[PDB]
Amino acid sequence: ILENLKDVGLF
Amino acid sequence: MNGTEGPNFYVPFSNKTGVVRSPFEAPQYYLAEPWQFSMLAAYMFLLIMLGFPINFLTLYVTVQHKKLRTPLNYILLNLAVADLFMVFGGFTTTLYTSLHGYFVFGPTGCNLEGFFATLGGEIALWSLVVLAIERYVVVCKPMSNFRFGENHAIMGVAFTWVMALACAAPPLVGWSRYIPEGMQCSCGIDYYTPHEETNNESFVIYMFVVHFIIPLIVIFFCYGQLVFTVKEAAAQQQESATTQKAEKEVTRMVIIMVIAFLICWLPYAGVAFYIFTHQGSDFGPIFMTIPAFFAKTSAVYNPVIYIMMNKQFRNCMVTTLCCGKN
Ligand SMILES: *[C@@H]1O[C@H](CO)[C@@H](O[C@@H]2O[C@H](CO)[C@@H](O[C@@H]3O[C@H](CO)[C@@H](O)[C@H](O[C@@H]4O[C@H](CO)[C@@H](O)[C@H](O)[C@@H]4O)[C@@H]3O)[C@H](O)[C@H]2NC(C)=O)[C@H](O)[C@H]1NC(C)=O
Ligand SMILES: CCCCCCCCO[C@@H]1O[C@H](CO)[C@@H](O)[C@H](O)[C@H]1O
Ligand SMILES: CCCCCCCCO[C@@H]1O[C@H](CO)[C@@H](O)[C@H](O)[C@H]1O
Ligand SMILES: CCCCCCCCO[C@@H]1O[C@H](CO)[C@@H](O)[C@H](O)[C@H]1O
Ligand SMILES: CCCCCCCCO[C@@H]1O[C@H](CO)[C@@H](O)[C@H](O)[C@H]1O
Ligand SMILES: CCCCCCCCO[C@@H]1O[C@H](CO)[C@@H](O)[C@H](O)[C@H]1O
Ligand SMILES: *C(=O)CCCCCCCCCCCCCCC
Repeated sequence: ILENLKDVGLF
Repeated sequence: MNGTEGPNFYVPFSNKTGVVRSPFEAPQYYLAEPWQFSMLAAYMFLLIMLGFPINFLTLYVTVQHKKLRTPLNYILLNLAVADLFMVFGGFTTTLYTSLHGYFVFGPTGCNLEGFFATLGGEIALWSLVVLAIERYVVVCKPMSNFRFGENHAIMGVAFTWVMALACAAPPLVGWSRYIPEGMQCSCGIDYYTPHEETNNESFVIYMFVVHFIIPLIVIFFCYGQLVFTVKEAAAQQQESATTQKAEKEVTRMVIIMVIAFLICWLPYAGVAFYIFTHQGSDFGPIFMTIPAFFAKTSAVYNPVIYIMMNKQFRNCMVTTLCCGKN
């Protein structure tokens, strides 16, 4: 889930 | 009787004393002192001095930093362009007109300023919707083996343009209309007089449902699902301190985003609802500029929340502004 969060600019 | 009616306007001041003038022809110093018009101009100056660099810099670093030119960032670029329509469609115009005390550009300039300022804010609004739909699709993975690419990102940008045109164009061809609002220095949708020749009542309903309620539902569903997916993933992965940190960060950002959306549009929706259900009451000029104040300041605080608080954009901006440092 972490990589997707980085892509969308949330983490 | 609490106002004065004209062909293309409504001045929120009684003409009992005979002092009211067309907001296209003479200053309106009888519904606000000159110093308040000067404070209106000062506020537009603030929003220009902050809103233009923040949103222009967003475009500029995207040109200079390859890693920013990803499909999931397209809609943030769209947000920055929309905020610039607000800056030069509305803010600069209203700085100019407020220093005359009335709308010096006439009924034609009223439609231009109303179209581009309403278009700018509606592109920005629907960008926040599309941003959430995408984050939900990418993180919550509702579809089987779906990979978000460049053509979906372009589809999302075009969808915001079509939805904003569906809001800003009808008042130009006879469904609702553009008139000067509040202190009569800026033009917007007539959501407060029951002008039946342009069917104002049904347009305000359509605005309320399609461009406020539906964006509210979609944003709440998508981010509700996103917070739920992230909390579920962290609970099932408590051995990862990073994943616990991510859960806290996502929950904090989601709260800031939906609170920021409510601060931006709830006053407009509330005032419109109150005027609708209490048709026939006195609503002054300065009171009418309160929901305008909240919605327009989003040209500054949306890029702070969605750009400057984004790790990638902030890093590139700091690098660009500090000539080459980390
Ligand atoms: C708020 O209330 C104000 C007070 O009534 C109102 O202002 C008046 O507007 C009328 C016109 O609609 C003005 O009337 C003209 O006054 C001039 C000078 O006194 C007259 O010359 C003119 O008469 C013309 O004479 C011509 C002779 O050839 C003739 O051909 C023309 O047809 C016409 O008869 C008018 O009598 C009046 O002066 C205004 N008064 C003030 C105090 O401003 C505002 O318009 C109203 N506000 C709004 C937004 O409606
Ligand atoms: C950023 C540029 C702002 C332009 C300021 C416009 C001010 C309008 O100028 C107007 O000209 C007339 C001449 O006496 C008078 O009626 C007014 O007092 C004056 O305000
Ligand atoms: C959601 C409330 C019901 C409809 C009220 C519409 C009034 C908003 O007015 C419009 O919206 C813009 C923001 O994008 C304003 O800044 C503009 O002045 C105006 O065109
Ligand atoms: C704005 C777009 C949001 C509407 C999507 C409707 C979602 C219906 O429900 C969703 O469908 C998913 C598909 O697998 C399921 O995994 C989820 O359980 C469920 O949340
Ligand atoms: C389960 C539903 C999944 C539907 C996937 C949507 C269609 C994505 O496939 C399409 O074809 C193109 C081929 O290059 C892609 O590049 C585009 O991104 C896309 O528009
Ligand atoms: C539209 C989506 C609204 C977001 C709802 C946020 C609810 C979680 O908010 C709180 O966050 C805290 C720290 O993460 C937790 O201690 C609590 O579980 C929770 O109550
Ligand atoms: C390369 O190193 C460029 C460094 C730039 C540092 C400049 C710091 C000055 C901050 C400017 C703030 C001015 C605000 C003025 C308000 C009207």
